[PDB]
Amino acid sequence: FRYMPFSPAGTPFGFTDRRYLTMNEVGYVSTVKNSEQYSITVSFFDVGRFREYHFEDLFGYDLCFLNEKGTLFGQSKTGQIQYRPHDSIHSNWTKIIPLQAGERITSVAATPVRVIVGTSLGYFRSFNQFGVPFAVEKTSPIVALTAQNYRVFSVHYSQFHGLSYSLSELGTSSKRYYKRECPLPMSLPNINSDMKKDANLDYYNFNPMGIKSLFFSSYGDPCIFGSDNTLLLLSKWRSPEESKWLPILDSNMEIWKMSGGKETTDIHVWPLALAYDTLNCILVKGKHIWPEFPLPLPSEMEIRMPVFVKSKLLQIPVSMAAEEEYLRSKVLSELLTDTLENDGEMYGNENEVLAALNGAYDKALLRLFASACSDQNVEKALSLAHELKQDRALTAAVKISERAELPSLVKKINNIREARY
Amino acid sequence: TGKFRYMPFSPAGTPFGFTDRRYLTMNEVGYVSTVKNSEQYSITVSFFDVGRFREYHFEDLFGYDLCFLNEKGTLFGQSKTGQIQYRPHDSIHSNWTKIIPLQAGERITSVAATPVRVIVGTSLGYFRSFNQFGVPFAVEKTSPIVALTAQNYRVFSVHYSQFHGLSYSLSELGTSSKRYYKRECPLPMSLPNINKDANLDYYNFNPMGIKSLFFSSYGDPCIFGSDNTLLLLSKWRSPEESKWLPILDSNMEIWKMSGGKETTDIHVWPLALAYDTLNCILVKGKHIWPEFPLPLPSEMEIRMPVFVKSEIQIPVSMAAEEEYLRSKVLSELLTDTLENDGEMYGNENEVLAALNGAYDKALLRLFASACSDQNVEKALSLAHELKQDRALTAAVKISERAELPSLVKKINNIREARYEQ
Amino acid sequence: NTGKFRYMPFSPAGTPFGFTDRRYLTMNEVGYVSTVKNSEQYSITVSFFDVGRFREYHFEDLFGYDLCFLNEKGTLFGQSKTGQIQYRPHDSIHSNWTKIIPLQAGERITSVAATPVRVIVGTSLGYFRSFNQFGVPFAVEKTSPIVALTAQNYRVFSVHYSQFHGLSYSLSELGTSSKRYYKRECPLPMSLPNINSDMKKDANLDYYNFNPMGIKSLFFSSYGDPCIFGSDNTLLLLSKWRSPEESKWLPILDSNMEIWKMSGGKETTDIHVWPLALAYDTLNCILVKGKHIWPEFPLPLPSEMEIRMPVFVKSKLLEENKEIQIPVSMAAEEEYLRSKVLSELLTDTLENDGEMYGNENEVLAALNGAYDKALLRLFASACSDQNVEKALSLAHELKQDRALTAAVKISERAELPSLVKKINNIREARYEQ
Amino acid sequence: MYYGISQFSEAYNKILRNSSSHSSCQLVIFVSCLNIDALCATKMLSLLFKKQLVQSQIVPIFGYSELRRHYSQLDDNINSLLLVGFGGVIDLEAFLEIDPQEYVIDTDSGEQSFRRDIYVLDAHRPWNLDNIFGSQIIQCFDDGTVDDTLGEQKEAYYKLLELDRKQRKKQIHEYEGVLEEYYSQGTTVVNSISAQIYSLLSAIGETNLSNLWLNILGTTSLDIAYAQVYNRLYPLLQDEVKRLTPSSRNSVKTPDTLTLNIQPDYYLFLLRHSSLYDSFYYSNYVNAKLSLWNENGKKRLHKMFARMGIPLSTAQETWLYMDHSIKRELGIIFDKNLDRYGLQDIIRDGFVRTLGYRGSISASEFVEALTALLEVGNNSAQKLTNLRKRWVSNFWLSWDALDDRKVELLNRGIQLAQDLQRAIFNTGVAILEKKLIKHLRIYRLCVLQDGPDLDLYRNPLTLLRLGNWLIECCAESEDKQLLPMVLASIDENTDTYLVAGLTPRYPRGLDTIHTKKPILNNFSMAFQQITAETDAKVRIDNFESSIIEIRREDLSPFLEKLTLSGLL
Repeated sequence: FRYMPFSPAGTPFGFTDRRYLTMNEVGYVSTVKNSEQYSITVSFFDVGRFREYHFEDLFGYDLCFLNEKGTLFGQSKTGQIQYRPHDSIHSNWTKIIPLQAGERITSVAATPVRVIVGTSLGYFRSFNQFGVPFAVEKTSPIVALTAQNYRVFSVHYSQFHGLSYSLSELGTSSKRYYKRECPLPMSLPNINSDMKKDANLDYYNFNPMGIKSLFFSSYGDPCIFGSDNTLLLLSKWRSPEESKWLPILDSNMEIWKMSGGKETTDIHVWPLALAYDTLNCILVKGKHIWPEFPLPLPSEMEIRMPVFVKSKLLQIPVSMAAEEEYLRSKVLSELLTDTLENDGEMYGNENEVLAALNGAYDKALLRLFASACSDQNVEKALSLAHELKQDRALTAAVKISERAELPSLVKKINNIREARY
Repeated sequence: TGKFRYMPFSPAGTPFGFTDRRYLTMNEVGYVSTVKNSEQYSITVSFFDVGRFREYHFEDLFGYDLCFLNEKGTLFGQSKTGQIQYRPHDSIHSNWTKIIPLQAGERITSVAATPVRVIVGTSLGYFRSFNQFGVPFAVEKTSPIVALTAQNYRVFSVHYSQFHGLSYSLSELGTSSKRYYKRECPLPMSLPNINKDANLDYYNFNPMGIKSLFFSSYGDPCIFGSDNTLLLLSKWRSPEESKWLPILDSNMEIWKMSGGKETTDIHVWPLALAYDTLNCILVKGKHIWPEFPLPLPSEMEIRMPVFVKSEIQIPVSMAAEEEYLRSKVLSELLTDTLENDGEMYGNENEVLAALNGAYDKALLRLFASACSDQNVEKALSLAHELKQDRALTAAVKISERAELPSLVKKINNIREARYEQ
Repeated sequence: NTGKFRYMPFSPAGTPFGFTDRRYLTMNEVGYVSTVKNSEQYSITVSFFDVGRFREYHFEDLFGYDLCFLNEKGTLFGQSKTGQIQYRPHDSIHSNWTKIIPLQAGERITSVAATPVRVIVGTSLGYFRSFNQFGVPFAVEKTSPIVALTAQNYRVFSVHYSQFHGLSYSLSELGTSSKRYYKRECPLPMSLPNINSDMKKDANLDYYNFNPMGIKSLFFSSYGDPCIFGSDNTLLLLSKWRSPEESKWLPILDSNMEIWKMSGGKETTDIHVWPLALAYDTLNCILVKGKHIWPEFPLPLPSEMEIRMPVFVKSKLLEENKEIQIPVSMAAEEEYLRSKVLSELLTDTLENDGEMYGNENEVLAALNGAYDKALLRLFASACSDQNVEKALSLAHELKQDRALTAAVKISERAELPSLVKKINNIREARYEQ
Repeated sequence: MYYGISQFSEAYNKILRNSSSHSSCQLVIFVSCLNIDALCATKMLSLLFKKQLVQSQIVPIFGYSELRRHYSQLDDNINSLLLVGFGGVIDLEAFLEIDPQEYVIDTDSGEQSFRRDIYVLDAHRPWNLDNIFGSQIIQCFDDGTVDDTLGEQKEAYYKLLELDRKQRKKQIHEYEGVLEEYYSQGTTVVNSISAQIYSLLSAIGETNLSNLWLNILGTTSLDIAYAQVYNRLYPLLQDEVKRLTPSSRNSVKTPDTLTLNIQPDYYLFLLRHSSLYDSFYYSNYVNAKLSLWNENGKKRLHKMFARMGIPLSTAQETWLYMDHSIKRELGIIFDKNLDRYGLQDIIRDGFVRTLGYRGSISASEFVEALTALLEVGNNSAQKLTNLRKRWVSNFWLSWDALDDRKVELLNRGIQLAQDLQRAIFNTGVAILEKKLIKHLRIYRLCVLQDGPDLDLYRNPLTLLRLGNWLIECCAESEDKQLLPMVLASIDENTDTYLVAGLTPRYPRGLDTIHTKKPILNNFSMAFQQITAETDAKVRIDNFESSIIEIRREDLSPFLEKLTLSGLL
């Protein structure tokens, strides 16, 4: 119930003065305690165009949020904000946020068009990159907030309404809203919140919500990660009614299975970012879940649908591995398409990668078709063949039909082929 | 504050009781009961319908805890060791067994099977769905699901939680068409906290005392709980015009049944509703649950809470008002199945016409009562809802007799407005 | 299972009995209702502010009503236990009626409301029973437990609270012949009193007993904008309430901050605000001075307060530590915000609700002139820091082109030759726009 | 019924529509002087019409002849007439020579409108059925008696009106008998006009503390002769006082606070403005219960004061300067030592109003001051008119006494009340010592032929005060059976008497079944019948019906015929 400052990909104090504030695909921030204050160190993971710079601080900002053109800082109480653009052409500035008696700042975020700071009471004050205010709003009490290039995402928690996510696209002049005050499905730690844990009590006290990262994908798809170690995503973010919640990656079983498939409890993974299943993340082994030590190389671990069953896995069987590949391709198909008709062809590989994904999707359908042929089930094969897209894949399905010792298998696929004409 | 006991629940759930006679799931087609032969569990699957649905029995060794009945199958499951038994009644569809991924703290809470898809919930907040062969098709994460009942194509997913509270969700999954109508909206069902002999056992069986989650004859979602009320959706298709109308009140209705006194041994277990015909089991005894094998559910008409405390004489002034309200609420319900679901029972038009006739008859009785009360404004208001023009002629005839010259001319003015409409 | 579970009856701007026989059932914008016990029973008295259209009346009361609600055409009375409601139109052409609500075990009426189209009665269980003006029932619905109700001419606004779903509001416009909905059970940002209810308060315990949720009123605006007032002492408006997706909860007034900045410097707590209604920056509220939050029988004059955003920063306001001085840099920005929000609110009712008094266009034009004057002042302030990009960014929101010419003059005079070309380019672009 | 309780607002709105024009003064209020209730009602109406800026004229009328003369003088522009305190027991359309055809405009369409409306406003119960039922110009402010206790009379009047063989003639006589038995009834009073107008104000919503105080004064004016009416109306005033008093009780006294309070108001005579001894001595009730008129009564009074432990020096001290020890123990002392003498009814609850620092005053004292100001505030057919002129003038003194800014006039009224009670006591002991009251089997006559200050009793109010003194004295005597009394007082200048037929009443505080039925004053019909025949220069013009002026020589034959008259 207590409210204390927190930033996306934020690390607790731990035992070392070197505390990291935020992880970004283009940079990261680490704070060092010089016995009197936290010196802000900003370093970039990008090419030499983004130049690493460090300076001396006195105010002690407890919050941070990096972007492609600047980084914002602030404090919970008397939270002066100093958004210092990375480029030297745009000079930095300092301003003091309004505050009430006992009010505290919970999180901060930055956008190319606006800058938004959250409050414990539930204020949604919005400013500009130069410090000039633009609007002040109120919602449910905020615990964290993350901003994209044109849209923002905030999570609201209260003792009555509880966890709830808000999706807003302030934009330059277009206030596109899709999900306001909507409850979020992330399961707050309950067994983990109990007063018995190893190497996690400090983080739990610092972050009772347990949320570790709130970054986005390449296409602006919000991503949720916490102490539950479940990677949440907005499947149909375009349609609020048709929106879904599919756990793209489960860290625990993935780290259980990668080593040898045996039992392990020290392979905790810190997520970094996401860009078309290229989920770069920190792979640290030990009792330091948070990157208290200097961060290792952000090696990538691709997502996997939670279709794997412990009974069937206690190596991977080949019959159902292609089923998981099918499900992953199916769930990523709309994710790749949405950019084409909404954000346009900006990466430039969307058409070819979508064609490859659809080809792999129909190939997985064909493999499951052959597997059902080994099951000697006409109805299963017909249901699987209903979803075939490529005409050549349909012809291959016809060819499999005449081979898998089944006369009725051939005629239904031939009728489907006739329907394509 | 550590209430996290999310025991598995099934429609028409029954506690174990002193004996082993416990109902897994009871539906309109048939009832499912249990008994223990000192080593395992015996599952009795019967049918109340025509002899086409023949009764069959199988030996269970896994200790099933949940069940779900369907027109084309029946599912079984257990809380711990997530396993699956959708064994269809017809032999054309082969039965399959699937292993539910079970984790620490995770437990199966509810199951739901449809002719096109089968869905199982859990206390963790997952919406795993499998195909007709048991192969997973889509897994979704929501608020912790404790109840899950589905129609042929519609599912009334109910999610509860300490940090989120009660939250209903009705969605269209279909064979291949994903449509959504209501998601994550709160529902007004009343958690039983005031409430003990034979009651504490059922409270340990289920936290919120939900009895059944049956649908209507036309697929209208319904909810029945310890408050003993039916919750129907008039404009279920329209999200902004959603309505939760109480339909029946067992506690209120049971007063005047016995002798008009306070009775506690005539408890009611409803099964289903079909056009003002609700079949309910008149269980008699200290134990609420029917220890004996389930008898024929006695039919009972719907009565929303219009009566007041101040065989039993019913005030004709308020009797016709209650019939008026019943006809009005059922008019839109009957029109719901017309433009979308069409004619399937072969009686929608006739029952609609009869309901409209009774609606205008109650209008006429109310008009007569207002005329007796000598309320010109009340009569003018009551004259704005006359459906049949012949009922309007009858209202004109009553007007010329109820000692009011202005009544006659105003009713004739409304009638002449209806003449050229 | 206690405290907030007590759905004790509440009416807008209610009052507890306290240490006397006088109690205020309701303080709408059109009048107030008071009850006094005649040593065995209550005698209701209804007064109206607009003396000239209504006439006050007092009648003997035997049921001991606990709820009231005043409209422009009639007032409705309610009861907490055995809640027999009574509706009495002011005009004698319409005859008053009484009805008995269906009461169940543990049931108690929480709030009542009326509208020239339908009359709505609340219920602790969460019922939404409604009737016509003349008492004939129309529909019975069940929702989250209703705790408060307030209705405009044709629209009804309610807040639903439950121990599991939280504070959820719902703005429904019944309409003459079209029940057009605008919100349903949506979450709201009002802060329920929790810390202040932890056995640390002086003379507030009785009021909190009277109203567990501490919500003082739910009055509308002159343009139909819902407003909320409670323990936090901040108004909550719905700017773009027409579109459900465009829901906006903007804190428009900060009572404590305004009181402090007008009190001379002291953080006075002996001043309590009892809001009645708001109409375009005109908040009518009784400012009781003393230890008792609720007013007395001689209801004081409804002194008016102006709306002010909570942009006032204490750090900036304590520049002159002790006619409290205001930082001119932030004062103009706050005036900009006020003009912006007022223009946005007026535009919503301009095309939709039409003209109301015949002067909305002129006041909107004056407000837009002040809106651009604030932009010009902020432009000059940015130019004072020699930040050409700041002034350039602020100049893109200018509305009147004459204000843009004034910005050109500011750029050409405030030691910024480089800003001249960019502001001239903006003006030349506006030539074709 | 004509105007019930629930439709007074209709009459007020009709008056506003007809005559609320700032151009002229189209409203005239006729008030009966020598009536405190009418005075308070007219003050209420004056304040109400001052709030709404309705120009009005207030005329004090003493007798029916003045009413007729003023109506003849009345212009046709005035389209609203208020008769306060009279007019409800006579055929006003016949008395004023009113024909509806000459006052009707826009007859069409089942409706009728008239160019002048007369609103009669009084409390005397013999409503003239041709006024309450058979006239549209005359509009009566009923108090609910007609709609509940005149159904039979309504049917009898309407049948005779519409009907203009043997069965028809028999039924007509049966109905005409119902009308006749309705008449031949004594004139009583059931309500107070002040309470009626306060009910109207409650309907309109103009009630305030000043209006409530005027209501209390008007009601308390009825406690001397109609104590059943006052006891009936008391709970309403008690509720209104609680309703209107502000919640800021027990606050410090400030020079602006006006407080209506319900505190023990003992039924003495000007207790707060005179000594305790003089309050007991001059009280009507104490005199009746102790017979202070004789010599032994003063000894009884002194013995009572000694018994209570109040010294005679303290008892005779002015109430303001009485020692705070005794003055704060009056309730306890009266509880201990009043039931011994039978004065338990002295203890009572009344209304006391304090205006800032000006000291308390009760409604009982205030109405005595008002009555005193009415009575003594300032060849034969001309000097009597001079008396009527002075009597009309005193109405305005009593009217100005009501204003809070004229307390120097209320104090003069208090002094006059003390002097008049002293004179009444002296004349009463003179009458009871010489045994002037001649007991009869019909009525106990008493004629004042000679003595001191006999010019006080030409005023009807002072004569009624003396009559109330005598009647209170006789009512507490068990041996004396109830019987009407007659007082006369010779006016030497005009050589005319003033016969004032009174009515008996039961002892105060004695509630029985026969007490519930009110006593009816039958002298009006007897006087009118005797005057109709045997011309005797009788002047029957008073609104108080049972008061006539008769020649000195014609008095004895008049009383002889009245004895022969069995009407009363």
